[PDB]
Amino acid sequence: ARLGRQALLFPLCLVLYEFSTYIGNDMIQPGMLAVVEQYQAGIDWVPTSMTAYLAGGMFLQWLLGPLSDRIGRRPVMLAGVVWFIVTCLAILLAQNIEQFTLLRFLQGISLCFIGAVGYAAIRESFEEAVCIKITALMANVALIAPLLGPLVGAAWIHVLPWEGMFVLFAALAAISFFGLQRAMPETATRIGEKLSLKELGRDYKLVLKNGRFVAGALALGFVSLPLLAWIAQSPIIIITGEQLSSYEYGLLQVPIFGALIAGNLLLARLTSRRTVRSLIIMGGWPIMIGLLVAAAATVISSHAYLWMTAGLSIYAFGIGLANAGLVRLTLFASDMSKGTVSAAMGMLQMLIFTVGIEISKHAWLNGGNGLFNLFNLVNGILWLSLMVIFLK
Ligand SMILES: CCCCCCCCCCCC[N+](C)(C)[O-]
Ligand SMILES: CCCCCCCCCCCC[N+](C)(C)[O-]
Repeated sequence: ARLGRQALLFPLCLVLYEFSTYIGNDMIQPGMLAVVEQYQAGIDWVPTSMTAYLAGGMFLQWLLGPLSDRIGRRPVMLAGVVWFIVTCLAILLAQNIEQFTLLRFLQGISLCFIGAVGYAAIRESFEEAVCIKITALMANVALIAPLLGPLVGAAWIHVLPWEGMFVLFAALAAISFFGLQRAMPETATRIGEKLSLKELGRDYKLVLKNGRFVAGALALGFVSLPLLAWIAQSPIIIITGEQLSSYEYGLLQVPIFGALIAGNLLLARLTSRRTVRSLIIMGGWPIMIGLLVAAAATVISSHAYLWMTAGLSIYAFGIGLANAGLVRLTLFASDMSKGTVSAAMGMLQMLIFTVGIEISKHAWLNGGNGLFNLFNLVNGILWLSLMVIFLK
């Protein structure tokens, strides 16, 4: 009757919801070619779909943690899942690529609920031991989605309409809702205390005064930008630009995200014998080399996408190795409340992702693949520059 055993339905449905929102990005990108063809809109709106999605995900970030603390985790979390379901369904009525993009933004708001409320309840619900396993599963979900999403999405548009994908996301989120409704406990400490936006603002201005934290948080954004820009732009780079098929598009995803996974796997084996600082340095080598290779190759020949793919694969391996550690060090760089620290670094990342994808898009539209990879290289260099400051 659920006390001990079915308690695990709560983290399981949170994980399911997380997955739904992630493929809500990752399946959609390859489907954006069908979408933009349906609306008769330019291919410049393809990466923008992801920009809007991620922009929405920085929207309520700062708010939801302290808000749910006051009015409770259950009603806020469940409202987020419902909002995801409703906005997933509403996009079928879009009628315009501008209105489509607006709904991508509104959909992305659902992202904020995962970390700021759902995971806050996890940390408040479970022992440090079990909590570790849960974050591990959430981390693995974040690994699987970008691998499976583009493959499933590319296959999907040869069979079913793009609208069906949003019906899928909504269905999966519906399952999480009913699971969370009957499982998730109320962990909120600060009911019914008042919330000061004035003092909340003061907290964020305080975390932003810490220079090491800001360096680490910005670096996490810059270093992952090439990966996310590839996710955003790969449908137009491959299919539109190189005139390859959907099958090849799918194939190129395998070494890149397989390498990401390989890097995390090597991380799990090294972590007991290696400090996070040295794993950052260890990952730094394939990160810089991979980005250098993709840039140099496509400046020599704009059309070599296999060298670009290899370079991104080597880079993604380094990311897999270096990233989890930088997240930890960045978290611990500030002594403030972890909810405030987490939301701050999530917002700084999203800021770099959204703006960076847009810059990336105009880079490729004007300069082709060479410029795509050159902009990715400067982002690597920005991460590197921040690391020599960050440590020590
Ligand atoms: C490993 C890169 C870390 C980037 C963190 C992005 C937050 C996830 C928001 C949904 C986006 C899904 N995506 C494209 C990252 O796979
Ligand atoms: C020994 C410390 C206890 C005295 C502080 C009174 C509690 C007020 C809490 C205000 C919240 C501040 N903050 C940083 C969380 O925004």
